[PDB]
Amino acid sequence: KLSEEQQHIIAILLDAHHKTYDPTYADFRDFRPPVRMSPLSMLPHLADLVSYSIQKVIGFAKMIPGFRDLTSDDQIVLLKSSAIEVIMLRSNQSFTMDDMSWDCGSQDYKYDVTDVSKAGHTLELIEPLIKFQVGLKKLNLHEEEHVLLMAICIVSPDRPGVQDAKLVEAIQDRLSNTLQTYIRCRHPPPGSHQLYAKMIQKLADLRSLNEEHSKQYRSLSFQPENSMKLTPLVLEVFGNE
Amino acid sequence: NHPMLMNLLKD
Ligand SMILES: C=C1[C@H](O)CC(=C/C=C2\CCC[C@]3(C)[C@@H]([C@@H](C)CC)CC[C@@H]23)C[C@H]1O
Repeated sequence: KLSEEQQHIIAILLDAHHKTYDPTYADFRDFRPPVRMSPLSMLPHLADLVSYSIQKVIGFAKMIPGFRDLTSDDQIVLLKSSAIEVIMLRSNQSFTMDDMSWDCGSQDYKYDVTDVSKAGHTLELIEPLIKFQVGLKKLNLHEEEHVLLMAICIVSPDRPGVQDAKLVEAIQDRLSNTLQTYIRCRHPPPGSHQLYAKMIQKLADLRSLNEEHSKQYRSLSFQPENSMKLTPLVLEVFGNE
Repeated sequence: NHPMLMNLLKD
C-alpha cells in the first residue's frame, strides 16, 4: 500500500504541477512572437519560452517535499543543472506523436523540428530530443508518475557542486520509493512492465541531452548578437558559474 | 552569482 506520507507527497506534487503548468498556454501571448519565414528567427520566441519555463520549474521545485530543508546553495546548484531537463520532461505534456511537434494550442505556438532549428540548435540535439519525447510519450505515464519523475530529476545528488549529497539523496529516495510503490499499487499490468526502470533510463537520457544542450548553448551564446536575444534569467541559469 | 534564481527560490 501507499503510506499516508506517500499519498501526501503525490497530492503536493500534483498540486504543485497544476499551479505551474497551464495547459491552455495562455501566457505564451506575452512572449516575443514566433517568426517562421539563417537569421535565427525563432530564437526570441523560444528564448522567452525557455525563460518562462525556468520560472515555472523553480516554482514547482520549491514545493517538492523536503526541497525546503536544503541550503539555498544546493537549491541553486540543483535547479541550475536540472532546469533544461525538467523543461524537456514537462514539455512532453504538449508533445504529440501525431506529427512530432509540441502543440501549445494554436498554429503560432506549435513547434516542430524546423522551428527548433531556427533558434540556433542543430539536429545533434534535436533528433535525440524528439526520440526522447517519443519514448517518454509511449510510456503513457499517469500524471502522478510524471510529476514524481520531474521531482526526482531535480533532487539528484550527483549534480556537480552539490555540498550536502546525503541529504539530497535522502530526499530523492523518499520520492523514488513513492514512485516505485505507486507503480506497484496503482499502475495496472501490462502498462506497468519495467516501468520504473524505463523512467530511470529517461533520467539517464536527459543527462546526455543536457550535455549536448550545454555545448550548443555555449556556441550560440558566444556571439554577442545571439546573447543579445536571450533573457537575463536564461543568461544567469545557462551561462553563469 | 545567481541573484535572479536566488530571488525566485526565496521564501
Ligand atoms: C510550457 C511548456 C510547453 O510544454 C512547451 C514547451 C516546449 C519545449 C520545447 C519545444 C521548443 C524547443 C525547446 C524549448 C528546447 C530548446 C532546446 C530550444 C530553445 C527544449 C524543450 C523544447 C516547454 C514547457 O515548459
